[PDB]
Amino acid sequence: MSKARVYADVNVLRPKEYWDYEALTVQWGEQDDYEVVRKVGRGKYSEVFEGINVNNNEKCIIKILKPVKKKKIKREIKILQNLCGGPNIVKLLDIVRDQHSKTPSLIFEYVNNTDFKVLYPTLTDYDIRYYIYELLKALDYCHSQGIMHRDVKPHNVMIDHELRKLRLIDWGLAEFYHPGKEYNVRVASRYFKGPELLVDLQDYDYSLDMWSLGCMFAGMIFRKEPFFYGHDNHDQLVKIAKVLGTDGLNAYLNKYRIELDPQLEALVGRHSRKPWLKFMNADNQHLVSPEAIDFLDKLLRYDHQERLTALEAMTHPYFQQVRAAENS
Ligand SMILES: O=C1CCCCc2cnn3c(NC4CC4)nc(nc23)Nc2cccc(c2)N1
Repeated sequence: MSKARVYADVNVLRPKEYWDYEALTVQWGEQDDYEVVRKVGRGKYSEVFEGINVNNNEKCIIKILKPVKKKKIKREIKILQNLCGGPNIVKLLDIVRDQHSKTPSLIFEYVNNTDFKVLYPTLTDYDIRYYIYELLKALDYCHSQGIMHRDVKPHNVMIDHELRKLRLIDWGLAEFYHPGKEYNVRVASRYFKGPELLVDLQDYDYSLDMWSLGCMFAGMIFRKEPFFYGHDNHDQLVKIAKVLGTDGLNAYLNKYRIELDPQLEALVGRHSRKPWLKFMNADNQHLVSPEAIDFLDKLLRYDHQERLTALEAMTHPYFQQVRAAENS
């Protein structure tokens, strides 16, 4: 029986309307209010376009949804509404639908993002500390609001490097946290899935996002995108084991009385733990400070209960300069 070490009773103490997203009655706006300029992205659940609000002539992002169940769509919407206004949380501006097809679109604020594949390599030591701190503000906020993002990855972190503005986007996989509830482990993305998902531990919590965050952080400081380059879910777990070592994995599995599928156990095998410094090189040396390593190490732990919470992460000495600059 696992539960979150923080914010566990958030949804318990709030009115049922807050988390009972299926009781949501969607209020639709006018679909002609937003004109499509051009496609900018996509997902297996939608098509994303740069658009313009015909009212104020301001930019916006139009996320057109592919056939999706009523329940699933109400969840994303409710979550977006519950979080609207929080630190660095993407803003849902409108909700429209095509009358004939019933194709729904979610209208969001626009961010002049730069492909992380091109942006990250240019980020300075301080830039990394800065943006990660900004992302942390978003995570602690949603967690404090009883919500797990469940899909943290560079692709869901929009960044306008010029304005140094950051937004955590796409809450399509997010869920409300309820103590003891068993969730679907088919969430998050390849490379960023936490061990709990890879070993089928369903009663996970906000800590899942902290593993994803750690993967992101590791890729940034080590200049290796992605950090854990695995193919399928079994392989993804093996890639983690060859770094963190199988001892931690075994201890982890034992603590939660989890038994791996025979085939998987065979693939994982036996591996020793590889120090984080083994990943340092002339390409990333100017980023692998001991503080960076200490922070990373406290994020990438098999045991989700051992990981730093977002609140704790923000106070780590690694961010001391970012904070000092903010508290002034
Ligand atoms: O949930 C969403 C929509 C996010 C809207 C926020 C949002 C804000 N800017 N933005 C940008 N800016 C880039 C064009 C300059 N791209 C995407 N989303 C967004 N892309 C995108 C691509 C695939 C999926 C999603 C979003 N997912």
